Amino acid sequence: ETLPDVQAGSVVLYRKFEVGEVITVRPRANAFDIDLHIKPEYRNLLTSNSVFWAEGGAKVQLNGSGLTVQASPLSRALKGAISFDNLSGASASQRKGDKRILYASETAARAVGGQITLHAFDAGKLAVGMPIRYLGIDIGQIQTLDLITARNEVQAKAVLYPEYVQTFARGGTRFSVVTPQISAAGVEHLDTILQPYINVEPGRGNPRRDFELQEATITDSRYLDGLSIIVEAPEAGSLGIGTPVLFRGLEVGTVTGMTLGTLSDRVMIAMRISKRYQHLVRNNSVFWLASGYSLDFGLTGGVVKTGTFNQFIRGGIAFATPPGTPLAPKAQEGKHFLLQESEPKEWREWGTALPK
Amino acid sequence: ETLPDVQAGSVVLYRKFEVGEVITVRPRANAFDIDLHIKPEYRNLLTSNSVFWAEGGAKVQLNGSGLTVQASPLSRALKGAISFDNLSGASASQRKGDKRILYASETAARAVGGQITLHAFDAGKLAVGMPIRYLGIDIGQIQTLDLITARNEVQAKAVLYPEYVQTFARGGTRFSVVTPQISAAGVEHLDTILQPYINVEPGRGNPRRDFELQEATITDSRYLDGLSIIVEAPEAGSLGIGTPVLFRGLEVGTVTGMTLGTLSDRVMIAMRISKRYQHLVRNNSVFWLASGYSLDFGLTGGVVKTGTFNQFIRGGIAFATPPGTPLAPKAQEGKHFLLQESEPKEWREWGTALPK
Repeated sequence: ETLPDVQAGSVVLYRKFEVGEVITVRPRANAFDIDLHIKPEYRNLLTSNSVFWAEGGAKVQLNGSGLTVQASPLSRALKGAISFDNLSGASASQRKGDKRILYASETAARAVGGQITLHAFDAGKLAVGMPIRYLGIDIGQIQTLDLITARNEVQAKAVLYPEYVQTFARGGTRFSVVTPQISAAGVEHLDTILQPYINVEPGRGNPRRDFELQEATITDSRYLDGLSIIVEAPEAGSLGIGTPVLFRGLEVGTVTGMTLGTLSDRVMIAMRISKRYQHLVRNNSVFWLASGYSLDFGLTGGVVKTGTFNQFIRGGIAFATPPGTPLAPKAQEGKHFLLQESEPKEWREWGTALPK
Repeated sequence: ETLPDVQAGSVVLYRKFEVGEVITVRPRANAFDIDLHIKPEYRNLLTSNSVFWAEGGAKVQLNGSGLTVQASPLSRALKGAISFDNLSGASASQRKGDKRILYASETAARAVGGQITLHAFDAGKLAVGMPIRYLGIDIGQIQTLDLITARNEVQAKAVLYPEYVQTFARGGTRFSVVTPQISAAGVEHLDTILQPYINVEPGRGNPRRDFELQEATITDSRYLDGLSIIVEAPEAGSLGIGTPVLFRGLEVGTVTGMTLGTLSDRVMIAMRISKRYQHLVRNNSVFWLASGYSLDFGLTGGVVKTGTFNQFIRGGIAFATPPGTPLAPKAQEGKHFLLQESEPKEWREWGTALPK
């Protein structure tokens, strides 16, 4: 479409190496038509599964301390060169269209694989080429942004790399941008100042390939494997996605999502517990809201407790098991509990033996 | 008017490609008169709907890590080149004036379409070329700033791109700049340090094409579709534009705007509720102000509640429905409520069944 590369005479690069030549371009109102020369001993090195991308001029990277000027053929200093490479799923890009298309960047040429669609309410955080990362490892890429004024949403069409398209895009998959959070409590992400991405949490179900972009998503997958109990509450309060679930002050679980009931009288809370602490949850385990700072008072004297709480940052649900000489069976995968509106007075003196 | 491009001999660019030549300029006290050569096989590539823009010298971009020097004809290294392109609505720019005008930048040449006018009280945040963005997608552009000392206001004349001029500019449309907000509560926008823009919320009505620039505007359009009830209060308090409206602690609506009554005894609050939670609002639904931190005290002992509230950030109006064995009908599009001055004591024990 628009490349400042060359009129004629730049070099065809392959894995950043100079073999080939661009011999003819012609401008058009929409898109160039570009003719390349490669050597006859050399035509085996490209096949159907090959993508082409172009760059122009001296690209001085700023990465860390280095400022690397392009050790370039003087062709590229005057007229920007074109690179190419073979890859796995480049056949589907050639099945559409009459011939190959010369992409404007390296990462735009890598965008092959299964193509999903995100329905975001706001594209203020999105960009073309913004990576989709699972556990910090890049699995996908946004390749376009479209505004629809009829349905008030931005449809971002993304691709997933061919290894991950079967494992993801299964429905119940959460997509969310990660924004830098700089507060008085502390900085959470600071790379996302300069390079934002999309965190993704997989799901299990039918291959929908039609998604919406959420607000928050659990970062670590260490709580993905264990049971997913549902906890009923009269109100939400300070509960949110990512709020820790605690046993005796240690973090054993997190709140995955929050929604109302099927009849709107209670807010049910979806939380997951780790595999190591999966056995702590019993059929009789009272839950209560340990949120924020609770300080006491008396008529003859008062004492307070302040503990720089993560509960003050995100109000954590705590639990314990009442003592019984027969132990109740383990809680099932889907089990409904209700909160105690106050902390039980005697759970510090319970000491209920939960083995293994 | 003022371009450092060339005396004679730079190249005419088309989609960043070198076909053509600038053969004659003459200086004048106001504006240059520039004569261009293009090839006779090539004159089909430009028509009436064509805009011209010029740039001068090596433009090293700083975007991210890259510092791309212009892979340029050595003409441009000495004498800056001129580019052009065809587009949709360039006819109206040629209907005015005797001939085409050579713009000083690429984005200034793209400023075509319907021309609105903003009446801002302060141009400290505005600039020429500042984009107007709906849902983060660019729809418009400011092209000039004028100070009037008679009417104490700055008239900024903006353009809207021809796809969006019919959907916007309909009256009841909110324009607002978005400024970076860096506080102890957290950072809200940080791109707008370096690149500010104007958020826009559309409206429905007559094509006014005469606007004023507001202070705050709802960012997301996820609350644009549902009903818009009006809620009456004795005072404003901590209520503002963007304050969430909550059902059982989950956010179901936002306050759109605030104004006084037709006779000044009460402040009425315009709020919109989502489509999913539209059915929760009934004809008997008490509203109360859940703003900030309310802690209790007693003669024999006191207990406090602190919950890192967004209500402390923006004081959210909460609601619930009293129980009745017949359910009242749904609230209409325009319905007037009044706040309860205190929280009802028994809404936690209500549990009013609201189906679907």
